[PDB]
Amino acid sequence: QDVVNQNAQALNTLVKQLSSNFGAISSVLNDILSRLDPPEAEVQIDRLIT
Amino acid sequence: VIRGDEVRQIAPGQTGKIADYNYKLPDDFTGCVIAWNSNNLDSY
Repeated sequence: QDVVNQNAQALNTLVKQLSSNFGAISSVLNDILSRLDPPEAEVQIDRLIT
Repeated sequence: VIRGDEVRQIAPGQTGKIADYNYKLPDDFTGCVIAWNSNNLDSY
C-alpha cells in the first residue's frame, strides 16, 4: 500500500505542478502566447520551461 | 529614409504601421542601425 500510494502521490504532484505560475505572467501557455508580443513571449516561455 | 519618430520602431519586435508594413527587422541579432539628419538633403 505504501508503494502504490506514494507512487500515485508523486505522480499527482507532478501533474499538479502545471498549475503553478512559476513567477511567470500566467500558467496556461496559450493565453500568454496570444496576449504577449513575441519578444516578451520568449522570455515568459523561457521562465516556464526552466 | 524614415520619420524622426520611427527610430523607436526599428527594432526586434516593435508594434506600429511603419515596421509591421514596410520593413520589419527579424527578431534576431542585428548588426546595427545607423542614421542621421537630412535637413539639407530632401526637406516630399
